[PDB]
Amino acid sequence: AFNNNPSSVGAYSSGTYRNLAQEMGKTNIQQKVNSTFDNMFGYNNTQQLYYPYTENGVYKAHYIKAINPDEGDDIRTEGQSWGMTAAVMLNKQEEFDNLWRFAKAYQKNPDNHPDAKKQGVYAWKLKLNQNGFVYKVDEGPAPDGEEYFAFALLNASARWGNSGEFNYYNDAITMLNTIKNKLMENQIIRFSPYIDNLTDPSYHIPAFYDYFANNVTNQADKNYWRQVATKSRTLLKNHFTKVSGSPHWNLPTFLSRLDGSPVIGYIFNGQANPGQWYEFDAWRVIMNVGLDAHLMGAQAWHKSAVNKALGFLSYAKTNNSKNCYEQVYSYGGAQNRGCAGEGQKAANAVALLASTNAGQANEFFNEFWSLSQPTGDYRYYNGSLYMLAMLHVSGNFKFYNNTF
Ligand SMILES: O[C@@H]1[C@@H](O)[C@H](O)OC[C@H]1O
Repeated sequence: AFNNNPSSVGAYSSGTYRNLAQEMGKTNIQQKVNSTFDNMFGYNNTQQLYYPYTENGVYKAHYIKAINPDEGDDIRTEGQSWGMTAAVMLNKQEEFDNLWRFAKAYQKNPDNHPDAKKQGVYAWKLKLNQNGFVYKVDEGPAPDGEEYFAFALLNASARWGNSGEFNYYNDAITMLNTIKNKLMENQIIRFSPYIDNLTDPSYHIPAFYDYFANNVTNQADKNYWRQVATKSRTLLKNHFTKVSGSPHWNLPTFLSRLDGSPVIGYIFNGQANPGQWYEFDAWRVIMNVGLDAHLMGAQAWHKSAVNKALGFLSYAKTNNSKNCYEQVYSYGGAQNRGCAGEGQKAANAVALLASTNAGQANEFFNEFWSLSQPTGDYRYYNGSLYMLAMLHVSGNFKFYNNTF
């Protein structure tokens, strides 16, 4: 049965990981997780997201392909880092190494870039040119990519050691220093190096920062990352307070100020959507809250955040002519951007690790578990989240500490 009373003590401290799918009475759980990875990482052109990159017939590395029917396929740091994360959780070293080799070679901006703000950060959008060779479309970062890269690299060090192709640990510490030096304002993750007083709630994964703190080897840095963790929980708590009730109706938003206030409308040239939309990034917020509750312990704010967000989505579904909740809301109003897809349902299933409502759990969990693995033209974002959620709901998303 669903555990509707999640522990205040996290799995990171106790070593006890929940298996949500098992709580929900499912069977063949590990087989389903394993086939999800195999199909995402297999050469089937169906669920597949993991593709080789070759130059003049010489194999180089692999990438997570951000398939995109509207704008042309591209390659993103988020997807790359998520794929590495999935690989390390399932002990898939070759896949991990192939993805990391690509990131370090082709996504990383040089340390001597003329713009100091870009030095060592990872260009968020690459493409293959008309001759098949990789190039950077946009050198600016998507900072949760660097967050996941650091996380994944620290875990790779812990599981596999540092005497193979990569010194994962050194690569991870380099990544953490890049985050600190290039991607932080006042210990809050930036949306952009070029804009102050701006964060993206979906980038806040407080438990990652606690894991970073336990995996650095100097006291100042340990304290730094613990403080980032506390400030991240504060930001999320504040954001959830600010989106409660009217006018945001309990869904977190794309962009926020450092006090948690949603950003209203457009604020910069190039911005893809209004700041106050619950959109694709925002989907991940309650997933991250579930993650944090599971790994570091459920507090009242985690439970309220998820219970109210899921409650809104259920209500919104009852007020939808398609009998679905949608992908994009603004001020509690549907924006007609489609019924929830697999990735949104996956994010919401992970959020259940902070839920106290068994009825909600039954519904959101079963809506995820009944899905087939994403295929087709929208599978990048749906399929990447589906993979992560499969790990989270099967007890496979674990923190592996390094030993000093
Ligand atoms: O995310 C959606 C996806 O699940 C679907 O398959 O295609 C339409 C998208 O908007």
